[PDB]
Order: sequence, then structure tokens, then C-alpha cells
Amino acid sequence: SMKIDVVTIFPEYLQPVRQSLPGKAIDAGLVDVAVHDLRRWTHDVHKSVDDSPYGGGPGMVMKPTVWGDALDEICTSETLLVVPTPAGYPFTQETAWQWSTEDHLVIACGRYEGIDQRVADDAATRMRVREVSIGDYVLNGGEAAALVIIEAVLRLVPGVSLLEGPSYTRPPSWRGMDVPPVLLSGDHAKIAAWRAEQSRQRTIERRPDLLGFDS
Amino acid sequence: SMKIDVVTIFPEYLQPVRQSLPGKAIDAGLVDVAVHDLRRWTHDVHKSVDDSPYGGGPGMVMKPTVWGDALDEICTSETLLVVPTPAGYPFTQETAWQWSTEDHLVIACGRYEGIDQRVADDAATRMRVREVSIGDYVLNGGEAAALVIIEAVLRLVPGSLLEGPSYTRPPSWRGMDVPPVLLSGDHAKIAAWRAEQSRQRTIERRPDLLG
Ligand SMILES: NC(=O)c1ccno1
Ligand SMILES: NC(=O)c1ccno1
Repeated sequence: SMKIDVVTIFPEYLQPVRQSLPGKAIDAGLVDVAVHDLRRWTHDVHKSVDDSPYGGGPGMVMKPTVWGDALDEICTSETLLVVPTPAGYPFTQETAWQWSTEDHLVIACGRYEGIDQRVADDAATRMRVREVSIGDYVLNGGEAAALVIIEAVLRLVPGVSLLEGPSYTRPPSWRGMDVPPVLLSGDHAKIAAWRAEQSRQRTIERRPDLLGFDS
Repeated sequence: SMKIDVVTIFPEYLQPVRQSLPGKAIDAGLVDVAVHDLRRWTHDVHKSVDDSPYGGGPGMVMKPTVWGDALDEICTSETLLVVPTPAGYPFTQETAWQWSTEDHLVIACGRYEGIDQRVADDAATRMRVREVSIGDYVLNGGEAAALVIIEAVLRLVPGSLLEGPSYTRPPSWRGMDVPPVLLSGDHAKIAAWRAEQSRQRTIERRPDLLG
């Protein structure tokens, strides 16, 4: 079993849904996903979680005090604390495999301007902390990135390179477009060869970096 | 006045939520987002959406006849058809900016093994088609990637180096002080300090961005 806690000011957005990969995982008892409203650890009447940045700049920064209290209650020294951010280390397939063996993930969802950096630094003194980016784009907060991380990790939990080329299924002809004959041929070796070629051809066109080329 | 149609076999999972950025934009009438259940266009009582891959192998491939019908109904000549897939061109900030000014986005969510390639190939003869990956990892399907694309695009709708650490009150917290420069009132010095913090963080976390 794995435990995933998600902490956010948008709990409804993160609520697990039965008809999904994580929903199935939960229903199969392979993971328990709990979502927590950050505002649960506020004290003021207006339940404030952010404040203007020191030193100036646009937007707001999430308060360290509120987060400090939330992670105190939720994390232990065994927790892997995940903090999605466009400024993070890259989250990759290797990361997903690694996190798929973790007992307890806690995902701190905050606006992209940041949680006050002292939260992560403080946490780092008692648990492992991973600030990570799921890609080279900006989201308003870590919520959608949390959903992506959960999806990528859970499909790897026991009991649940190059680009893959095109795939086909029935019928063999459709709207005047035919399935590549080799795929119909039953010749496993020629098919493996064809798919390896297609894969390399797609990779060089769409992701030349993966093959050690420019752009 | 952007229209986004999403097609998926998991419509609940993708149902917009009021308490979220997309929900706020929807509530503010800056975008219309429609979620369509792909099974509306299935032909059999079993409501079949995929089938075994030609040439063999594990997994399933989504049926072209079903997707062909769905896209025929939903897409127009002005549509930009988005297909999230780990085999796609990279989706980046530049992409999100481009797509932010589109009139009609249709996002086709499929399992990662793929939609029969003829669907995209056929659609591309009467509309613009973009197969894109949101990152170097595999998801079971394009659903979560659709959410990310929608978040990245919508926050840009009128309506480098990494960013360094940020701080707010209180000035001292659990033994840690906000960098005094930030309180100095020397705004040119602050900008230079932030640049150096950005450089150091980029070196440490994303060396690839420096070349
Ligand atoms: N690129 C990202 O992972 C991200 C997280 C929050 N906002 O953007
Ligand atoms: N990396 C991706 O965008 C993706 C889409 C579906 N599965 O993975």
C-alpha cells in the first residue's frame, strides 16, 4: 500500500474520481489518496494563505506559517515531500519509477509565484524534499501538475528512450487509407524492424534531442 | 471568445470544477468548455472504443471509425485539433501562447498506446492537427495532459533562466531570515541579486537551459 496526501487551496479540483486510473488504484486498495484544504491550518477570520512578496514583484507568495503548520501535521521523517513548480528539477519517467516504490508521498500544491522558500528549506531538515517541474510551461498552481504526477506514478505501482511510432487497428482500410501492409503480414521480424524504423523516424522529427541532436 | 471541446471516455474526471482556475474563467465567460463522452459515437451495444493493434503487441489502439465520427461532428475547418501523447512534439510555453488566441480547440484524449494514426492523418487534410507531449513520462491516457494544456493556455487568455526563491512575512521564521537585500529599498541591487539567484538555481536544477 502507498499513501498520497495532497495539500491545496482547491480541494474540490483534486478530489479523487472512481472512473480514472487513480480511482481504480484506490478501489483496488493499492493506494490511499487524501486531499486536504490548506485553509484548515489558518487562524484569521479571512483564512489568508498568501501575502505580497518581499523585495517587490507581481503576484503573491504563500505564507510560510500556514504551510509550516500543515506539513508538521501531515509529514513524518519518512515522507517524500513533492512540490510542483516551474522552477523545479525535471520530473521524468525515471522519477515516476523511483516514486512508485515510496510509502508516503505528500504533494504541496501552491501558486507558481511560490511558496515562501523557507517552507521547503525547513522541511528539508527532517524529510526528503523534491521540488519538481512536469514541463517547460507555467500553470497558475501545482494542482494540475499534482494530477499528472499521481497518474504517472500510480500506473507503475506493482499490482496496477525513443518515441513510439504510429499504431493501427481494424478495419484494414478506412476512408481510402490503408494500414501498412507489413503490419498485416504476420511476419514478426519484418514488423519489429518496421516499428523500430518508424520509431526512430518519428523521434528524429519530433524529438531530435532524444537522439543527441540540436533543437 | 474561446471554445474548447474535450473528447474522452472519462468525462467525470475532466468535468470542470468551479473552484479552480478553469472554473473561474468559465464562470467569467472568457471561455466555453464542453466535455464529450467518446462513447456517444460508438457503434455497438458494447460501446467499444478500442481494439487490438495490427502487427500484435500489448495494449489496445483506439478505433478510427469511432474517433472519425466524433471529430466529424465536433470539428470545423477552423478547429485546432490537439492530441496529447507521449510521442508528440513538445508542448511548451511558446505553444501555450500560440494556442491562447485560437477560436476553437478540440482536445482528443486517448490511451497512450494511441489512436489509430489514420484519424490524425485524415483530420489533417481539412484542419490543423497538433500531437503534443507535456513531458517525458507516460500517463495511461491524455486526460491529465488535457487538464495541464487547458491550465497553461487559459491563464494566458486576455481575461531563459529559472525564477529564484520568493519570500513574504514574517521576516524571521523558524530560525530563517528573509535575505536582507530584499528589505534594502535598493531596487537595482535587488534585481541583480535576483538574477544571480536565478543563475545559481538554473545551474543546479536545469543545467540544460544554459548550453
Ligand atoms: N511546470 C510545472 O511543473 C508547474 C507547476 C506549477 N506551475 O507550473
Ligand atoms: N507525456 C504526455 O504528454 C502523455 C500523454 C499521454 N500519456 O503521456
